Amino acid sequence: LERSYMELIGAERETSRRNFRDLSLRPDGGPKYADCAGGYCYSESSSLLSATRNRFLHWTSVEISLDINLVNNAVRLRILNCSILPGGVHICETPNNIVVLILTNQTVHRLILPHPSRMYDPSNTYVIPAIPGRAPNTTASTAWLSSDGEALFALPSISGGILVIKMPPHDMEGLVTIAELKQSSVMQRLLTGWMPSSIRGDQGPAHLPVSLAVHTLDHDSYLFALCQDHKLRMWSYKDQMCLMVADMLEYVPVSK
Amino acid sequence: ATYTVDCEDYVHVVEFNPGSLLAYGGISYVVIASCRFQEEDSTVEGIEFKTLKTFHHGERVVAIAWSPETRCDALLPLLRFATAAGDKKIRIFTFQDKNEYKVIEGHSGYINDLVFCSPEGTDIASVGDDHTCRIWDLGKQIAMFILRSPGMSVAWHPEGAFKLMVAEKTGTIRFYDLTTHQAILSLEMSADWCVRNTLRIGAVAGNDWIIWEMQDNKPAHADRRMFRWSKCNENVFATTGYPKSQIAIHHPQPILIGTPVGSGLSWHRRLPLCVVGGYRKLFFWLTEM
Amino acid sequence: LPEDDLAISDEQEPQEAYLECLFAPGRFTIAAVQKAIQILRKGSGRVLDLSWEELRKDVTLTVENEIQQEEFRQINIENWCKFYTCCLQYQETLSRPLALLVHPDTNMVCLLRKGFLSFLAPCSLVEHLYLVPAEHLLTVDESVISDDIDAASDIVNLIQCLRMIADYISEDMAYLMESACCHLQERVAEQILEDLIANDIDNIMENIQNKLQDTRNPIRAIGFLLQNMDYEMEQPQPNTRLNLSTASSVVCQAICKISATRFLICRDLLILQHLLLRLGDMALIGAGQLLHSQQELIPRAAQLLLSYYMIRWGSQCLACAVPVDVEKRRYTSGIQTIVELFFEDVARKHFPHVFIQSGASQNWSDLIKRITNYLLQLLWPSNPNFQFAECLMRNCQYTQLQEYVRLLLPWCQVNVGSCHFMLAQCYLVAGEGHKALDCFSQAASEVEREDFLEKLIRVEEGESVSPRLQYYNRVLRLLEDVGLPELVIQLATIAIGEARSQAA
Repeated sequence: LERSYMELIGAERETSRRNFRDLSLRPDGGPKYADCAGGYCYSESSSLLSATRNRFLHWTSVEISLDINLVNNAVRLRILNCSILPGGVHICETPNNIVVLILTNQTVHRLILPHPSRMYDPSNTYVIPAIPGRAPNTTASTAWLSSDGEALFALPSISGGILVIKMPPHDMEGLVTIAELKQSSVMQRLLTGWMPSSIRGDQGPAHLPVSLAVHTLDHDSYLFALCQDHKLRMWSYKDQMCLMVADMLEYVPVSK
Repeated sequence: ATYTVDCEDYVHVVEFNPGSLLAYGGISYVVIASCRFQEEDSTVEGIEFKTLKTFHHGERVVAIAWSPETRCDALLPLLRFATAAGDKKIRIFTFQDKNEYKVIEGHSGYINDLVFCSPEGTDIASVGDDHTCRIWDLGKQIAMFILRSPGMSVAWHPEGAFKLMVAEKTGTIRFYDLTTHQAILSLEMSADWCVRNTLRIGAVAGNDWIIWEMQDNKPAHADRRMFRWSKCNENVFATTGYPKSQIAIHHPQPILIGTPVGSGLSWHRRLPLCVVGGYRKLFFWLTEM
Repeated sequence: LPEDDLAISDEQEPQEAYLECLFAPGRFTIAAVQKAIQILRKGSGRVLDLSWEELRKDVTLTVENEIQQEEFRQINIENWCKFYTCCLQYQETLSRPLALLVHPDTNMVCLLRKGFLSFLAPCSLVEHLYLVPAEHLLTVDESVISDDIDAASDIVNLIQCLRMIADYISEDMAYLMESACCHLQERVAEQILEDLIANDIDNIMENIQNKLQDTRNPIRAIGFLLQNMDYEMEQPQPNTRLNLSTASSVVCQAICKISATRFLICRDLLILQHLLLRLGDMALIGAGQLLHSQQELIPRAAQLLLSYYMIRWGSQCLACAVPVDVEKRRYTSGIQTIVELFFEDVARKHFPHVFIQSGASQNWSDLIKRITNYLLQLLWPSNPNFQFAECLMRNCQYTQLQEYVRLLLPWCQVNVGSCHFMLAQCYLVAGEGHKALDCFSQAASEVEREDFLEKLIRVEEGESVSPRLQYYNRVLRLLEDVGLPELVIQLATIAIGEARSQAA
């Protein structure tokens, strides 16, 4: 036997007792009303006690945030020199506000959302020296805080690599610094394979991050990652080193 | 052009069809006026009202209909009315006697409308906010029928006394045959009949209006107040703005008349005039075409 | 399954029916309808600055303008069908899922689609019975008794008998039954069968009679199922009436799905009882009762008429609500439909302590179970429509109150002077001053101490001063306040004739 779930559907259209709130960052069919990649965000009140009860935002990528919470309205943003890449939106919480990290096709935008009044300095525009030479892929923000913010970016082509951006919002109106992370996997447990093949400028290496996820237990700051050669990797944010690896069973997880 | 008379008390206006006389519902009761064709200037088709007399009841008349039983002798008018009173009573007046229908048997809500018809006997139909339609047969027999929602209007099939129409506030129009099975047909301010009942109208307060030539049951045509039927012409249709005084004649959109507030209005027995009651005045308007 | 047809006239003409069937499907967004309007016209972003009702009018007017009695009806139906298909086609691009996120503040999994948001719910008993098949209903392993009659196999046989008789009715036939069932509130079962059932049933009537006769005690069985379907120990009570505390929009859509499935099942029960009552069979007539003390299908039928009434009321409440041109229940002013407004009046959350249920084990799901309750658990409390309609009236929702006026008069046991006093106020607000008087004259408010209705306060302020002539004194003042000066005076005279209070 098996039980059936049922779903409840709500249309992402304007609330018939509210309206919108529009923003442009900087000088500007199926596209118009059908998203390419959205996500939800939850700024939980165990970490973010100042948001009591925490706001549940919906983000759809022209970039629409709807409060799907037990609270209020929506906001929208227009993004110069389109579009927001799939997975290019990331969210984490400051002790008094919610921050959106957005990549377009090769610009980094840092948007603080004034959620107490938008549903009832907001944007800083950054160009990152890694981006002119390498394509962006996935992002994970380690932290977004009131006066700071730190984020992890993976690149797929012409070669794989992992970038840390560190931002000071309130120092000199948003200067930025880089840290290059070598993915320094000295050993791996279990199986073992290594084959780094290169020919054309269009290539992906073995150590390309396929997927990654951030983690916070008390003072333990860690990032988990999966490589193209199927390595499960444990990256310490603090030391910027790979503390542990395991090599998986081989199979083909490319578009074959 | 028009003929105008001031009036002390005013409510509903009916014209005598079941013959050149007019009844003004009022707070005290009903004033009877006479339509006189004469004009002393020898210009004809100028029509005056003579206020013959005020009938007294002591209660407000909301709705009134004449009976065919009315006659005129050598000066004395023998007149019979089916009336609606403020205390939710339907009465039959002869000032010799007054029939009362009230009590448990009567309506316990506002009575929106009443109509009279002639079989081998006489029938009074009435509809109320109590959610009932009642038939009164003239030995006294009564019937009480449930409506789905409050009955705003009721009218008997012209040339066919057994069938009637009820308009419920919800918008259901029902076709009732008292003699046969009660709910013969249904359709989804007032509804009324037209012609020899060859047509059915249905009028809403948002001003949408349906025309049925009683294929499927779908309305043949529809346009855009409360409908008041031209007695002779099926296609000529009258509407008004109660709260101004814009009166529209529809069959394009003509606005023929603009008077103050308009209480109630009706067509002359042969169609040439419209009688209009305003707050302070009663009026004959001639319309041609 | 969605079905569509012509209309004789009960659920109006096709234009109105297609307009509701286009605005109401849960596979609908505004942007897809607006894009479809562009195909039958031109335009683009200018349709965004239109009100929802103006958008309904532009769609309806656009379809009517193109079409130039039977061919006119057929061509008009086809244009609406083409428009419905085009709206759905643009919309199904949105049905693509993009991601799935769990939220720990809520007990919610959230599905992200390309322009629709979804959440997962467990199915109710009503949803499980509505969907096919009969075998899958019987495959549910018996936990409250053994593999046996009280499980119940005999009950599950009866609910599928109900559903088969209901599957016979067309949409035209179903609409005439709706017109009848609210009006129905005489010896109704005999007449209701003759017009509605007898014409539209084959001689499957013999097959229905035989199967009902074979089953032992079928009245007890389907009465116990009704109790399980209107089932929303101490633990059960705790899991029942959950604790009194976007959320509205979400459960409005759930209450519509649950109301529609129940609305069929409550009708289906009535249809089978109507079918049983006009059978010339002694054995089946005897199976429709406990003999002495006598309890027939007549007591059961009354509860079904009441459940149908409350559910059909809630189904109507989906469509409408008019705006003007945080503690104080701020949703009330800002809601977009009456079912959402009805939802929010019933607000719940499991986590807060309940003053009147201190032993309860500690909002979306909780609130559904409680809205479903208030329709189903009746005792001493006031009529549900009357309480909700008063809340609407208090928030100045006169058109919505006017729409539901007919429902304030229903079955005689549920009809009270407070309901009639509300009819009278609604008629005053909507300018129907004559009908307002008729209701005020027939019904008396001699309910001086009823804390529940904010509407009674104006009567009660004088009842604290004075005694029963105060009803006419109140209505006298109310009609002064709306400027109806013939009717005011009569009540002042009634108030003296019914009679420090004299001086006042």
